[PDB]
Amino acid sequence: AGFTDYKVADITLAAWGRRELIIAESEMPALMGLRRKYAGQQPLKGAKILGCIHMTIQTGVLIETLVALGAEVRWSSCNIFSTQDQAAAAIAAAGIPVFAWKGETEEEYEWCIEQTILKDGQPWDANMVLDDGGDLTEILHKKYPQMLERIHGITEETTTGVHRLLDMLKNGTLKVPAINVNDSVTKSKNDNKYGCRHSLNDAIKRGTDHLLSGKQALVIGYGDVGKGSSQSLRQEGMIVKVAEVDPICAMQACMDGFEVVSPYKNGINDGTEASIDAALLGKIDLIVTTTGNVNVCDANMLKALKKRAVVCNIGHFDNEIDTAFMRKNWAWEEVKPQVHKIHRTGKDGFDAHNDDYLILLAEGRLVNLGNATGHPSRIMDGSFANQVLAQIHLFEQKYADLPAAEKAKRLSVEVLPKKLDEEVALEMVKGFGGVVTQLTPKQAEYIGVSVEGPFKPDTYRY
Amino acid sequence: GFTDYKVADITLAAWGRRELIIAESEMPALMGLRRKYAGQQPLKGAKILGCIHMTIQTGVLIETLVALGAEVRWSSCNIFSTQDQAAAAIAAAGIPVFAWKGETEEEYEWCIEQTILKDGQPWDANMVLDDGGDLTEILHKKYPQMLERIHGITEETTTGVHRLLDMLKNGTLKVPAINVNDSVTKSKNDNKYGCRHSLNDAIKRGTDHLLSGKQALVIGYGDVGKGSSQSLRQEGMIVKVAEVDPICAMQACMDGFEVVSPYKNGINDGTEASIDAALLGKIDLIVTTTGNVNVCDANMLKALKKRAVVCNIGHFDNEIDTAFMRKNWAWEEVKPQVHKIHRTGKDGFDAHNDDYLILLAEGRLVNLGNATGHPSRIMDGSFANQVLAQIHLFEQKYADLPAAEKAKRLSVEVLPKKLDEEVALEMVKGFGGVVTQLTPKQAEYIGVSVEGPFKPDTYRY
Amino acid sequence: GFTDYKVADITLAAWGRRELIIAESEMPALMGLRRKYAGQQPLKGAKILGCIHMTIQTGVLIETLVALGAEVRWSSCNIFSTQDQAAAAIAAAGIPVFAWKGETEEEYEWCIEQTILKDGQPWDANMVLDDGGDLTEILHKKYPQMLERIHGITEETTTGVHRLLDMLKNGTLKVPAINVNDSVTKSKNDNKYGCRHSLNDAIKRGTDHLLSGKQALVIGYGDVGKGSSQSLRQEGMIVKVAEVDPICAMQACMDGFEVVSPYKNGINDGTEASIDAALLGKIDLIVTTTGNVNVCDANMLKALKKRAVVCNIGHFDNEIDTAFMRKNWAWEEVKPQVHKIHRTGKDGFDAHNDDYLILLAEGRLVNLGNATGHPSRIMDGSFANQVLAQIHLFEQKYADLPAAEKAKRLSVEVLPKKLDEEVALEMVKGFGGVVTQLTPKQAEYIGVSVEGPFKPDTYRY
Amino acid sequence: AGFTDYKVADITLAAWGRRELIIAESEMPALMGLRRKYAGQQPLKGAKILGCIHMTIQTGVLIETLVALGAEVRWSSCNIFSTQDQAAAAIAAAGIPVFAWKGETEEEYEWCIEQTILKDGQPWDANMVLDDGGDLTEILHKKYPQMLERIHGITEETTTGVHRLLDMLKNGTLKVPAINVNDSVTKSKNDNKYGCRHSLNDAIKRGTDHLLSGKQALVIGYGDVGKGSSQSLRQEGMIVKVAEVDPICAMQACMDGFEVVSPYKNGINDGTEASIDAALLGKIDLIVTTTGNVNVCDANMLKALKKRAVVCNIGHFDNEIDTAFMRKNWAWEEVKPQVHKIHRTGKDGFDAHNDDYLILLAEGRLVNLGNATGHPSRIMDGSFANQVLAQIHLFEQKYADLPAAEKAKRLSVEVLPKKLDEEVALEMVKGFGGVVTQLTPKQAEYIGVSVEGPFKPDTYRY
Ligand SMILES: NC(=O)c1ccc[n+]([C@@H]2O[C@H](COP(=O)([O-])OP(=O)(O)OC[C@H]3O[C@@H](n4cnc5c(N)ncnc54)[C@H](O)[C@@H]3O)[C@@H](O)[C@H]2O)c1
Ligand SMILES: NC(=O)c1ccc[n+]([C@@H]2O[C@H](COP(=O)([O-])OP(=O)(O)OC[C@H]3O[C@@H](n4cnc5c(N)ncnc54)[C@H](O)[C@@H]3O)[C@@H](O)[C@H]2O)c1
Ligand SMILES: NC(=O)c1ccc[n+]([C@@H]2O[C@H](COP(=O)([O-])OP(=O)(O)OC[C@H]3O[C@@H](n4cnc5c(N)ncnc54)[C@H](O)[C@@H]3O)[C@@H](O)[C@H]2O)c1
Ligand SMILES: NC(=O)c1ccc[n+]([C@@H]2O[C@H](COP(=O)([O-])OP(=O)(O)OC[C@H]3O[C@@H](n4cnc5c(N)ncnc54)[C@H](O)[C@@H]3O)[C@@H](O)[C@H]2O)c1
Ligand SMILES: Nc1ncnc2[nH]cnc12
Ligand SMILES: Nc1ncnc2[nH]cnc12
Ligand SMILES: [K+]
Ligand SMILES: [K+]
Ligand SMILES: [K+]
Ligand SMILES: [K+]
Repeated sequence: AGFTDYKVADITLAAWGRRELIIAESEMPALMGLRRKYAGQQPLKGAKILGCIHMTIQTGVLIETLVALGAEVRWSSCNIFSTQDQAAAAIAAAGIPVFAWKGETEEEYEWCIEQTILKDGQPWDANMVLDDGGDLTEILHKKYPQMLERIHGITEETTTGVHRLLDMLKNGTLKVPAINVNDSVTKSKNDNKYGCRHSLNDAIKRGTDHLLSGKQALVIGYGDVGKGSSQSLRQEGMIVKVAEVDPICAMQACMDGFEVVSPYKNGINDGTEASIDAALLGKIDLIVTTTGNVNVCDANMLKALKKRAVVCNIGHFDNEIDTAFMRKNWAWEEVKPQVHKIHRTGKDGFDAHNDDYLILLAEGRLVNLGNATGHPSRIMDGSFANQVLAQIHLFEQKYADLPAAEKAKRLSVEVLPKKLDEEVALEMVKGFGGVVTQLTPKQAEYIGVSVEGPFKPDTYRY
Repeated sequence: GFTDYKVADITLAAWGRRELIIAESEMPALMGLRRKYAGQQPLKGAKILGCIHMTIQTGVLIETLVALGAEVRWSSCNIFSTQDQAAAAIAAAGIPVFAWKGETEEEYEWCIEQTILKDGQPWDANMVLDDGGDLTEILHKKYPQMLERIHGITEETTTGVHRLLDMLKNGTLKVPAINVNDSVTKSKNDNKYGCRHSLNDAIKRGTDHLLSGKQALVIGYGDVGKGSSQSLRQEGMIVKVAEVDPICAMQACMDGFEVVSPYKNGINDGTEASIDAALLGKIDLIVTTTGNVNVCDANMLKALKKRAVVCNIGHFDNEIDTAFMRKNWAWEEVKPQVHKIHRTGKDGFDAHNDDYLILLAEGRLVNLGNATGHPSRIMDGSFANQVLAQIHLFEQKYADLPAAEKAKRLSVEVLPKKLDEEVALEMVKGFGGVVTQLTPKQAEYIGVSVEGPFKPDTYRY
Repeated sequence: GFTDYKVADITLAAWGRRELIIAESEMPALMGLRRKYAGQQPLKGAKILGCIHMTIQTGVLIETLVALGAEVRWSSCNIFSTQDQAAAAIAAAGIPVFAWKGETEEEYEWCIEQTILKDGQPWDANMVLDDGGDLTEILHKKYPQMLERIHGITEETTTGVHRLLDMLKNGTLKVPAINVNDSVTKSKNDNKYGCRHSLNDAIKRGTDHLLSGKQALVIGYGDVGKGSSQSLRQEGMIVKVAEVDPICAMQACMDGFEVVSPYKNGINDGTEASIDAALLGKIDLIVTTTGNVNVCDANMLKALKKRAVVCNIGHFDNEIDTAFMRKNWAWEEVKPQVHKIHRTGKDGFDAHNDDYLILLAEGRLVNLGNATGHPSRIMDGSFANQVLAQIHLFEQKYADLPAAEKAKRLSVEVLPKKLDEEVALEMVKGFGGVVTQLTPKQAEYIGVSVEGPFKPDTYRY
Repeated sequence: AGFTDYKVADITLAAWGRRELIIAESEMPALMGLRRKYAGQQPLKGAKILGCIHMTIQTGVLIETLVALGAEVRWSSCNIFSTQDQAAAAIAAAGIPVFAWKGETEEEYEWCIEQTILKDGQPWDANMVLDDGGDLTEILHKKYPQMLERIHGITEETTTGVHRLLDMLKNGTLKVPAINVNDSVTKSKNDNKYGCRHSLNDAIKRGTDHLLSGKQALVIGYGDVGKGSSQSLRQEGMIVKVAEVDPICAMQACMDGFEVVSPYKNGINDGTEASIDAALLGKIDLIVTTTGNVNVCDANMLKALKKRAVVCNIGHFDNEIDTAFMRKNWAWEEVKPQVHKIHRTGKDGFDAHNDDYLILLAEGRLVNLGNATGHPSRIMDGSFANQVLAQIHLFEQKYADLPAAEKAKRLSVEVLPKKLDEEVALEMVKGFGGVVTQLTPKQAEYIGVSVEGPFKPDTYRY
């Protein structure tokens, strides 16, 4: 009834959005179980959550779970290209403040985050933070420190965001306790790997409709994202090569059946054209960055690529690829939104029939969300169940109400306990129809565990 | 006139040496350590009791320890795992070894006894290398005095580590130990990729069965279960996975496996009634990978599809209720380590009976029992970790510390990540892989040294 | 001012031409044909009625036929397969095209008639390019006189080749045809690898469902069933395969699939009691690939697990008994070409009902309906064969022969192996593959020319 | 006892052989189905079959199906290394003439074939021939042409053997009709492909116990054996490159996710050291030949292979590899039977620790049979049910008794009808517990087939 506290691309997409949310709910049994077990207890009664994460249909089920458990929220997306407009619209239509649309400008992105922080032109009395990448965390610490005084914690979604949180902690600049949601196994070894397995080839097909089978790929990185990216491409029949700086991850790539190569002769990146292994890069049809590092597909690499190669990044930020070099030197031709040919013939214009171009997806931004719809609902079930648990926990601990001395002892970056990790997994497994075996008392004795778990020591790597 | 050994057949030594020479080219991390430290002789003074599968790969581990100055006395940690030509080759070089493929339990206990006793008295051992904890166990139970001279234990495998931790918890562990299993260049290399290579290998050698198109059930989805499922799936088996750990079960689903229990609703009540007879009646092959007890029990064995293959790839045979099969069913030996278990009864059997199971390696570790275990280039990582672990604890000299300092170091520890990385680098180079070096700006960006380590200790890979 | 066409949106031409220029770089066999033949204008005088999915790939084919001298009038062979930016680009180049995504059945037949009729009279067509046999059928039945001027038909797909042979068998085929489907660079490329690429693509775009860990049932294991099963298995689906052909079933077993039937003992007696309700109740996704009628029937649909996805990738939508569902169940459009079918009845539905199926593309070709069909680099094979077949038959001038000579020329044939190999060579070079040339001695050894053909006509690849 | 008409390695191996035959019977339901359906009618009564094919456990079941149908046989192996000594022994212990053992010499090999052809010094009154590779066919036509007057047919198992029959037919030198067993679908596209998938990596593991994952393989040829060989290595995690002279098979390898390469620069094999791709071959850890052609792993390739590469051939004849060159120039070190280190440092002796060697399996003979046991029972079931049906047909046609005018009409090389092919596959499928669906009349009518089949036109490629 006269709700206006939102900004989306097209409110008339709400019904489409509601139809997809009702479907996603059937794909997210851990989340919906959290709704059922906790709705009547309202464990988030009083929570006022600032949320900054891809405004997908999946995020929308996360949002309505938080709201169903009593929280108020104000929401923005953490990438300019990751929002699904029908999901944004549906969340707005439900009366939840949201500021998000696919294809924002950098200025619009920053404006959207401020709309969650500011209500009626002043700071919202927020007390919780949910983040994916650290951008909202950053603007709170740098621009609105007084707001953190009233905030109980941050539940942080992804690898890069966690890295920034730990840097602040080691520098004494983190102001509130955080939960590392990324490092739950039902997140990092679910979302980060299998999710990219599902969505990377999906995004490339939608952007280019390129045949992948029999073509040559180079994946930069073999962490969780690189593992699943490599799989996404190999299961399509690509000849996949992997680069790494970490010899352990490189060992895994070898054992998984990949050839480990470096873009630089002898792996030495001295900044010269001559250090590029030009013979290797001239063979590559597709390069994907997965590192969370800076400039791992650099300007010389881009100069050396096979004509018409595809270039994309599935790490969290776009600075994995020297796209700025490309804007400075090469003419860009939009094929369609989030697909650009970059003509290496020069800056001022281009020949429509030039064969010396590259195809860049989503302008170097996260490609699975930029050119497709990111991870599927049933994978995001695990990540977003971890989020809800982390919110309940930090909100219950009321860090913001401690004396300065208790705050000091209490400031930390923690992970969810294994028992909760295990319980999230059980619901995911049940979602597939899987049937977990129950230990007998003698067996639980024999391996020194409780029949209900945990089943592994905290040191276990899975 | 060297006689301080017992093997099946010394004339196999030349064959074993030829195979040892090949393995050294397949093991760059291990050989790199042999070359790096031979000059220092960092194990000079060490007297290592070793108990681990006497394979060609173990032979390269053994000669490395010796090249770094150690004395050793060796046995196998399993009655079926020895490669007789590896055993022979070692003995022929004057290294005390007591091992043959096909031992009895009584012979197995004697072989360990021979490493412990020298000329009828306890050898002045000061180090232990163990796979599974059997040698750790006999020392603590029958020769506790010897542990006063021992500086530590380097334990190879999951089951062994678990056993060390239980002693630690209970206050019964007498010397410190390194958990070699949990290096990433071991657990996520040996335990997974090793079983991927060697499980289907062993099934083919024992039965020469086609695997494609048939139904498998793998009990467990830890590192050995993940690897074992892949061994079968890549051959075209339709693989189902059983697990008690929901996180591991979640991985199995995501990896494209159906997760099932042998019991209805996953609840074992010890009766035939709780068996999923319909599930088990369709299973062509069952593989135990758990390190737990009785995970292929008697009722399961009664319900299995006629002519199913039964085997275990965890450390100990009690994963399968073979005792029950020995009590009630007649065993027909096909060839060594391959038995038909005729479910028609105890006294005798019909040569053409169709109601049998096939048991590989009488339920012992099947990859070692029916083939040669892991390939040299995988063991390379495990055994380089072992050497580094031996060098560490030998240099600590725990047995010479005063009590209060002993109390500080009485623990089960893992190798530092820097070392784990260094082993991995040598392995990657073995494949011709090329690792990229970080630039100074890039290393500053992700907060690591250009030289590593590259991940926090929490990282799971 | 060119007005002889009808498309969804002519202002999409520029986007279509960008995608056409990209797709030319993905189609070396086809663009090679422009180069070898555009100087000789072998299709000069050709007037081709073309009816095939109006995609970016069809656009490149279309423009290649024109570059070699042909006039064309074009429609699509499916109501949902058109890409509108392609139709727009072709229109804007001055080529008669009648096609948009989401036509009705009435509009579909209208669109075909606008190719046949020009200024309200029969076009003076002399060639046919068809995919599925719909254009062919309307000529023989409604405009038989136009065939007296037509030299031949080049038919794209398995279903249409079957219809042609039905006519050749009955003596009702009026002009000769090339069976383009049965080129190896077509059937074993397009039918198989095209569906591998494009089936999971279309399901992702339709539903965004995770496929890993879910249960699929693929009906059929011909070339489309092979590709589709791989499309799902490589995503981590647990795939079951149904077949009526024991040879194709044997391949599915050997490929690592469990072969099952929707019916007990495989006997479809038309009753609910014949349905394997346990199997169907576990299936998360069902895919029809047979080219047969009603292989996903009403009782299977009643028995499917709640929220199962239902789709067909065979040429014609009668593979699925959608008429049953239209008669008995309420349909909720999720978005275009995605429908929840609420099995609670016909009189409306509950928005939060859980007993529904999801139908893609209303049972029409799902890869073209919910994505974009095969990728350019695969269609390259198919469409090089099409172009070559057009030259073959046009240079043959069958319509100018006397009846007694027509009789001897009236057939359904495939391209000679040599052309098949030439297309394949160009496809291989597109990947950067390097074919090895035989030595004269080697060629003599195996009994072939150094230039090929390399296999006897009986060879199955 | 009393019966002495055989020569095997060790007769005491008979009991172990019998045990493996009994197992194999349960793995071969088509063969044992044939045995049950026809033992009563005795369709092979009076047949006298010269058999020449790898004396494995699988061949033993085949031999005993024929005997069970009324035939007498006299048997040798078609390869010097392929016999299973316990199978040979079990067969001779059953009272069946067999002349076969693992590790024959060339002189001994032809002696064994001769011992099947002669009984008591005079030619045996044979009247049927079962061959694998055409060697038996070749000795009969060259050296005992009179015996062919009494012989009703040849049933030929393999591609090389079929090629040789067609060339004799074209030349007018083939004296009796033949059935091409290789080209049943339940043979070619089962045995030739899936058989090698099972048995290639099997043989390499038994010979060397080498890790295959992460290493570089080069497969020469991508026919049925090539397709199966490549899959055998790739499923182990090898990085596999494929070479081919047929562009259609090369197109399949690309789409199958393989890089297609040639050992020669630009594919051009002109016999020069300069034509070799030294860079490529210096990266190859394993080369497998699958072609049925001659010298496809030649001297210069052997010179250029990466130190310690493994070299093996899975084609029928060992001349795919230039082993004669290696015998002439390099020193062979036997690791164990059928495993040789070939020291490229010279011919006269070697350094025991030389690093510059190749590993040659089975001395270049069929590696799956030389170093392991060839195909598994359940695959050979398809090949060998075809063989039995083929024998029944040609023995019943009584070609050798027909008038000359009818001989000329029936002198051909034929394949089995598709209906029998389908019936073989049905038994196979059933052996896996697969359930084949029955068409309804309406459906049968709609695709124009009978409900009983055949279900495909003869042009169908599967
Ligand atoms: N798009 C998505 O849906 C999604 C999902 C999860 C995470 N992510 C993001 O992806 C990135 C990687 O995440 P992760 O979980 O895989 O982290 P990770 O630490 O597990 O792996 C990144 C890897 O990159 C390697 N690397 C770093 N610099 C390199 C260089 N110069 N060359 C080659 N390799 C190099 C590191 O050794 C490391 O193994 C992060 O930005 C994370 O936030 C994206
Ligand atoms: N054969 C070999 O070469 C080899 C190599 C390494 C380790 N191992 C042995 O294999 C065993 C497993 O080792 P791991 O490293 O995989 O250990 P792990 O802890 O990683 O895996 C064991 C798994 O079994 C599961 N499990 C336990 N009881 C179960 C039950 N009743 N039903 C189903 N699943 C059950 C656990 O949840 C766990 O995931 C140990 O005995 C280990 O020492 C053998
Ligand atoms: N969508 C696409 O892009 C595309 C591409 C090529 C062909 N097609 C179409 O797909 C269909 C199949 O083509 P194909 O080349 O694979 O034909 P095919 O003859 O190779 O295979 C069809 C298979 O279905 C099996 N089958 C028939 N009735 C069955 C039943 N009731 N139950 C189970 N299995 C049954 C047959 O035994 C046969 O093996 C045809 O309509 C063809 O025109 C579609
Ligand atoms: N070891 C086994 O168990 C087994 C089983 C079946 C057949 N075979 C034998 O293996 C061989 C191959 O049989 P197949 O059925 O695959 O035959 P095939 O005709 O289908 O395949 C052989 C392939 O080799 C290719 N080729 C020829 N010369 C080449 C060259 N110089 N470089 C690269 N590729 C080249 C051909 O193009 C062809 O595709 C024959 O000798 C056959 O009898 C062995
Ligand atoms: N679909 C999705 N929704 C939210 N965050 C995501 N991160 C990756 N995929 C995502
Ligand atoms: N096991 C086997 N027996 C007979 N012939 C074969 N050809 C390939 N493998 C074989
Ligand atoms: K999604
Ligand atoms: K080994
Ligand atoms: K397309
Ligand atoms: K065999």
